[PDB]
Amino acid sequence: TLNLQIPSPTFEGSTGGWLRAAEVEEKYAITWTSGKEQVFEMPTGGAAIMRKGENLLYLARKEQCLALGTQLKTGFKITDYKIYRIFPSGEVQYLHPKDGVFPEKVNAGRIGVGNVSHSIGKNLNPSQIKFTNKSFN
Amino acid sequence: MTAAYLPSILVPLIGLIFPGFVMGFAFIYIEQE
Amino acid sequence: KVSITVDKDPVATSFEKWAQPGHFSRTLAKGPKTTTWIWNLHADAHDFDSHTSSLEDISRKIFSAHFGQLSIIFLWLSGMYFHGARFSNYSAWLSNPTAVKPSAQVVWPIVGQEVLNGDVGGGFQGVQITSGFFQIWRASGITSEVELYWCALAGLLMSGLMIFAGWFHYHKAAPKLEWFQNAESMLNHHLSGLLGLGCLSWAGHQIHVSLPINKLLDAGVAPQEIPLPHEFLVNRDLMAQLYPSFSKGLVPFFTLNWSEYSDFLTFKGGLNPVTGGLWLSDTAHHHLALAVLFIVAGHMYRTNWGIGHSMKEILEAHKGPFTGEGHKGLYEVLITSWHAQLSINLAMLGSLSIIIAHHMYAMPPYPYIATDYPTQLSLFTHHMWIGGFCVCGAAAHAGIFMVRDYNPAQNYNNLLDRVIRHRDAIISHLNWICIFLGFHSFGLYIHNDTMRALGRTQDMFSDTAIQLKPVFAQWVQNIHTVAPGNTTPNALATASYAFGGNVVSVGNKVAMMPISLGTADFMVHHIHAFTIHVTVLILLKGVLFSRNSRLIPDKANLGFRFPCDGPGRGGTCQSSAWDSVFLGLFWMYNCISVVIFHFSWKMQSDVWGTVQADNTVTHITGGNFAQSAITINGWLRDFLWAQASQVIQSYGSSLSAYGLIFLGAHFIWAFSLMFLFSGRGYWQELIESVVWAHNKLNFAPAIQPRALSITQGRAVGLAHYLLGGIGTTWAFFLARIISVG
Amino acid sequence: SHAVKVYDTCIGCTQCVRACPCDVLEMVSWDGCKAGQIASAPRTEDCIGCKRCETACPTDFLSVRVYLGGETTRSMGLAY
Amino acid sequence: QFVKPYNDDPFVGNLATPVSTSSFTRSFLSNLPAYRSGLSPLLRGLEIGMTHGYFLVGPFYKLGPLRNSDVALISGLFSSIGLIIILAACLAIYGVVSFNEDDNTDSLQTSRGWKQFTSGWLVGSIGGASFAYILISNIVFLQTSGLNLI
Amino acid sequence: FEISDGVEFDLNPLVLAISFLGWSLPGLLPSNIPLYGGKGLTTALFAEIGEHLQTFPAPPPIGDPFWVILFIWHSGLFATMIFGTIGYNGYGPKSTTKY
Amino acid sequence: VAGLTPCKDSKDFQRRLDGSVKKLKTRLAKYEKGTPPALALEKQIERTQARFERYGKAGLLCGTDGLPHLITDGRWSHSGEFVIPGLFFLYIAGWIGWVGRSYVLFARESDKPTEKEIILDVPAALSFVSTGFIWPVSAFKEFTSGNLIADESEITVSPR
Ligand code: CLA
Ligand code: CLA
Ligand code: CLA
Ligand SMILES: CC1=CCCC(C)(C)[C@H]1/C=C/C(C)=C/C=C/C(C)=C/C=C/C=C(C)/C=C/C=C(C)/C=C/C1=C(C)CCCC1(C)C
Ligand SMILES: CC1=C(C/C=C(\C)CCC[C@H](C)CCC[C@H](C)CCCC(C)C)C(=O)c2ccccc2C1=O
Ligand code: SF4
Repeated sequence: TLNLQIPSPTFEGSTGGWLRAAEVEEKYAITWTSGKEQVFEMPTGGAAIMRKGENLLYLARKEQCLALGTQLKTGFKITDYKIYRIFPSGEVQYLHPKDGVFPEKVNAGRIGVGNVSHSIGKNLNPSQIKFTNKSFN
Repeated sequence: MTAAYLPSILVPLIGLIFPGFVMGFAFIYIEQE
Repeated sequence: KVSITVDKDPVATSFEKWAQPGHFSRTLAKGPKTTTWIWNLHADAHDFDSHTSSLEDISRKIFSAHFGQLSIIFLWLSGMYFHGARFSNYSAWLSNPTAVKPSAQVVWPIVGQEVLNGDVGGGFQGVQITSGFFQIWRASGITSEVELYWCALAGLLMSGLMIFAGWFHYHKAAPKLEWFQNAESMLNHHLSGLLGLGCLSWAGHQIHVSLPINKLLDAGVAPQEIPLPHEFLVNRDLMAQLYPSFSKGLVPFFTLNWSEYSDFLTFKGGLNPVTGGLWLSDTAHHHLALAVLFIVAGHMYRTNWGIGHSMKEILEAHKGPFTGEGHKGLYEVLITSWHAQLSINLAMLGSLSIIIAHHMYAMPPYPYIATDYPTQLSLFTHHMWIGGFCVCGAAAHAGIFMVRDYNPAQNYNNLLDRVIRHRDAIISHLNWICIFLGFHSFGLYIHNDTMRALGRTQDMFSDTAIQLKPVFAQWVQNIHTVAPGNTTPNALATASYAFGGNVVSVGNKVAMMPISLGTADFMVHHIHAFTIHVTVLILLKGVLFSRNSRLIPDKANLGFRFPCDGPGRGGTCQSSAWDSVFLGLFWMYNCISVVIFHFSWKMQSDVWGTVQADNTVTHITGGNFAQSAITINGWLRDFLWAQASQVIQSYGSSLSAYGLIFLGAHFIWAFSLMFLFSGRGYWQELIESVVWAHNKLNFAPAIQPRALSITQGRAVGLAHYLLGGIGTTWAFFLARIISVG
Repeated sequence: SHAVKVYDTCIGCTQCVRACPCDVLEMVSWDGCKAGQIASAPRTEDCIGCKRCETACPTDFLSVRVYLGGETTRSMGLAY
Repeated sequence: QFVKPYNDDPFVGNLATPVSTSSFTRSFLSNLPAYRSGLSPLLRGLEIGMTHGYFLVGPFYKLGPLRNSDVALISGLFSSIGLIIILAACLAIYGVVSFNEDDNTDSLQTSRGWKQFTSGWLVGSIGGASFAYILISNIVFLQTSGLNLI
Repeated sequence: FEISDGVEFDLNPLVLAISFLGWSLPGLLPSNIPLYGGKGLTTALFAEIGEHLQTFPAPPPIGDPFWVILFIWHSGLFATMIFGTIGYNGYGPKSTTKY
Repeated sequence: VAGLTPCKDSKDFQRRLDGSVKKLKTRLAKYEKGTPPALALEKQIERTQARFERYGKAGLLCGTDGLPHLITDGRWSHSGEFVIPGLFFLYIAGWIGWVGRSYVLFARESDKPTEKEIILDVPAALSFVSTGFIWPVSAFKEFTSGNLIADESEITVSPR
């Protein structure tokens, strides 16, 4: 779950932040714990100071959230960053560390979506899947 | 009322009224749920 | 402590690495598996920041590269002086500067190219030159080919000294990073020593060599009959004839009785009536005053003795309520990044080149350069192009700094951070102003074209119709015309006769006359504003969005120069600061082309011409600018179609080379569009077919052929576009002006 | 949304998963490759179409393919 | 000091600046008809159209095709009326397309509110253009831009 | 008065008065050049204002000293106004930042 | 004769010669005798006259424009206009291609073919340059021995 009381990384403000589409459609959030007060780069532009402890940050796009997470993981050594998506109804959902472990390493429980049982050369032709419901797979 | 008046009667229509009405109706149609 | 520290024998001079292309780079030292390796070698040859992480190594490489560049420039100068001494008509031009066309290049008679050895004059036939070297030498007081031979020898010796210095300071005594990071000492020495002593030495040369020699030349004495500069130096009586204050000596100087030198140090202003250039007695005073100013300015910074400033203190002290920390961190940024320094210096050098072009035409500084219309046009346009290129390079290296050497930790709530934190406001407002200027500058031309085509000539924006008068420019011109005696009391004439005054004529030909601004001038100036603003928009937008944007939050990781980030997000083509530079170079070409066309037409229609015995001047085009330059049809017909006759009818003449280059530049410009309108997949597939053809004959290169990278295709397209366009204008301008002057 | 697919050629290098600016690809278990892992695309609705996964793929013909389909706010990467 | 986060929200796409959040700026914006409190969407439209149709008559009057004629002012008024009708049509189509028929109680962001706003804007614009026409036709200083005093 | 969301600003008109006097009193320094007449910058500006008020509707013609005097005087006045507000608000009696 | 007139007896060709010589003489009239410009213009006149005379005697045909025209159809009376020149080309070009292909194979069978292609082995390159003088028989020998044309099943091709 997400706690909306976590302080924020004392940013000085920017014109690259979220806009009305965040209040209407979707607003992403990222929470991470920092061992000290470092200076990091906002994905929107500018410098910010992360706090000693938990830090919550709001962004407009999952790519922005994940770019910030990658910066924390590589530049710094913070890997406890969690990403959430918030709708206007208050339907905060959990996305990154989806199963609690990063996707780059296999974990028991996942189900393969979009996997095909041949090489790309075995795809059918559009002439063969024309006027039919067959799939080029 | 002779045919010589038809250009002055029609060119403003075809060139300002027809395009305006077409644009308005097409706007309403394209942005409509 | 500002001190000298070097490493001795850091790099051993050996040809071992000459046979290992790509040695400087880790990815390239492996070898050419494909042809992309060949292009990468050249694209990354001088990117020292990507070869090593050592700022000391980068700084040493840069120092030695500068020495090599200086040696190349000295070789260039020695070549020009030697050609003036051996393959020129300089003595004939000295005898009769207003009748013989300057020439210092001769071609060999091989395939009929000897036609290019036209009848320049003075019993000499060669290639007319438009660089102004003859006038430079005349101002310098050169009156022989022997002196030019000695000039060439000095240039060659300095080129050798510079190449030796580069080798020595890379391989024998390489200074350390502490030596390089002396901004206070370097600025002190440059300002005082380099600039101040350079202009002081030039003032001395003008006072002892140029002034009397040119005085006699203007008096009509023969170059052979004029005495030698050392005769002037050692015969204070001979000099005291021409300038009677040398009988007084240096006592007035040291007693502050400086008025005694008014004979050769004066503030006359205007133009020399005989030569049509600036008074060399004014230039001497100019350079002496500049020497004083620079030597004083070079005593501002702290080096070893407590007295002076620290730029860190100044910058950190300059902050306000709208800027947070202000200029904090900038001193460190500028003493740790060569790219930031290169960007600042390139911007300033290009702006300086543009300023130099404007001034050097309105205030002809050399004897007999103003009536040499080919020289004036060529120099103006040349320096305009150099300025534009330098500005675009400044944008490029600002982007490179932002991607490579920008660190948010060191830049928090300073000016750089605050700019990045409101870049959207800047770019949106600049977008709006660019659109507004485009409309209210080009739609005016379109309105005029439509009104002239409809027969509503009274509805146009013209002097004979609705008027757009540049009242502010005319007001400034009036101020400058009336300044002599009133706001510059001790100046005899106006700084430039372009602001207003009497026509200056040399050899029955206008050297400089007032330039009148009307509706067409208002229009063209606002178009200049539009083009400059759009170029700035492109370059600044790229620089500010180099690191990140709403579209690509992680762009600094992709780098300063990357092709794209894929067909996703709708398409992310040309989203790098490099591509911003690419588009901004297109737009700089647009801007400078319009500027040089404006100069050419305005000067041929309202300044340049021949003055009759009636004192009336008939111009080359004859006033067609006022009533034709208000319509795009006017520009197409009365400027391009009308003035292209000289270059398209140059076959069989000495300008046939200009005609051929006209056509070839058209060819290259069109050839660029193949690279600009196209993509890499098509050419890679065509290469696949061609490689099949080669394989069918049991052979194919071990270096697999590949189509140019996306970035390289864009670069090739831009390079060919610029070469073709600038070459077309080059041939057009030179043919036209050498035919009608 | 864009349609991202994985094929038997996967070798489990995981570079496709690590190259994705979003989180669309994840490693799951498999027996067809030595690494015992195969890429899968559960969150295909977050795909933007950059094809960074395609770039970070070492198999002759890519084991991961992105077929650009219908465009949405997330696919177009519209922060507005 | 003077530039700060917007509404104390560091991550919203805005900055609090003197032009954007000063006392004069806030007072001016909050007192303009588009934002003043208590006005109906109709009254907002009335004031705005009155203000706009006034300035429209001048550009047409003094730079239109029939500006050097004796019918310049009438032509100008007529052309203003045409532009006002076009813009009213734009407002109406924007209202029908953007706002669905849910009732938010005439907040200017509703179908009914925008219909009232566009009706008021049309009425006020035509009225202001007519008022400017009357004033120009009757006062010489406006027909000459002050070149009667010369 | 708030210069921003919550930043207050005094907006003292005595700063304006002091800056005006600081630029104008030096402007009294006379010059015999044609532009000034015999008088100083401020006095010349006053004289031109009166002279061209006598001929009200007609503007001072291009080339009249009025435009140059106006531009120079107002350039200096605005410079002094900026410097005076800087001094009163940053170096003044209630500033917080050490400038 | 084919459809035109011999250039040795054409008033148009003579007029062109006259015009060129008169242009050169007008340019010469403004230069002192014996000066480098006079000598250069005189040499230009001599070269023009020699060129026109040689073109006349060559048997070139000239049209109404007064310029030589080429009959590149195969006629042996005009072989020197396209065919013999083109045979010389084909010889040189086959030489270049044959030696280049030989060097490509030589570098292929080396420790570092790419190094051999960027930094050349100029002794072997000069060897091949020398070999290139009998390229026709050598190339046909390669073809007939089967070392030239590769099989369809040994050349990479894209999928259909
Ligand atoms: C092809 C169709 C077309 C037609 C018939 C016209 C007709 C006209 N144009 Mg032109 N115009 C057109 C296309 C056309 N335009 C295009 C494509 C452009 C863009 C480049 C322009 C740009 C343009 C400009 C910039 C100007 C004109 C003007 C004029 C007027 C001619 C000069 C005059 O003395 O009238 C002027 C005298 C008058 C008394 C004007 C009365 C006009 C009445 C009020 C029209 C009724 C409008 C109607 C109620 C709107 C219905 C909207 C609905 C479709 C949604 C006339 C009304 C001039 C003008 O004065 O326009 C106002 C003018 O300045 N036009
Ligand atoms: C003081 C001048 C200066 C200096 C020291 C540098 C230095 C640098 N620039 Mg450059 N740059 C400059 C001016 C300068 N620039 C200007 C004026 C521009 C604007 C056009 C640029 C735009 C620019 C860009 C956009 C980039 C650089 C880059 C670089 C770096 C590597 C360049 C390289 O490897 O070139 C090696 C040399 C070449 C590749 C040769 C290029 C010459 C081309 C092909 C045209 C030559 C035409 C020539 C005039 C002849 C035409 C006639 C025809 C008939 C043959 C290096 C730090 C690159 C960088 O840092 O990337 C990370 C980079 O991307 N610069
Ligand atoms: C001064 C005159 C001149 C000039 C400057 C050129 C220049 C050129 N010619 Mg040449 N050409 C000329 C006269 C000239 N030609 C004449 C008079 C003829 C008529 C015989 C030809 C016939 C000719 C042909 C048939 C070809 C060229 C090609 C070329 C281009 C590439 C040559 C090459 O890469 O060689 C280096 C050599 C190689 C790369 C080896 C392979 C190619 C050569 C030409 C094969 C030669 C032997 C082969 C068995 C001939 C079979 C020909 C048959 C299929 C018709 C080059 C721009 C080539 C071209 O445009 O390709 C796109 C080309 O194929 N030319
Ligand atoms: C920003 C700035 C800087 C420098 C100083 C400056 C003052 C220029 C300032 C800018 C000021 C500006 C932009 C001022 C513009 C003012 C404008 C456009 C004012 C418009 C006023 C409109 C008026 C009366 C309209 C009157 C309309 C009337 C009765 C209509 C009446 C009628 C109506 C409404 C409908 C029925 C018919 C009837 C009865 C005739
Ligand atoms: C024509 C073309 C090609 C094909 C062109 C290639 C591969 C260039 C190779 C040319 C040869 C190898 C250069 C040498 C020959 C030249 C005649 C010499 C001039 C070049 C040197 C001065 C560097 C691309 O690969 C390409 C890629 C991306 C965008 C546009 C394009 C594009 O337009
Ligand atoms: S990269 Fe290609 S192969 Fe390696 S894991 Fe991702 S998909 Fe499987």
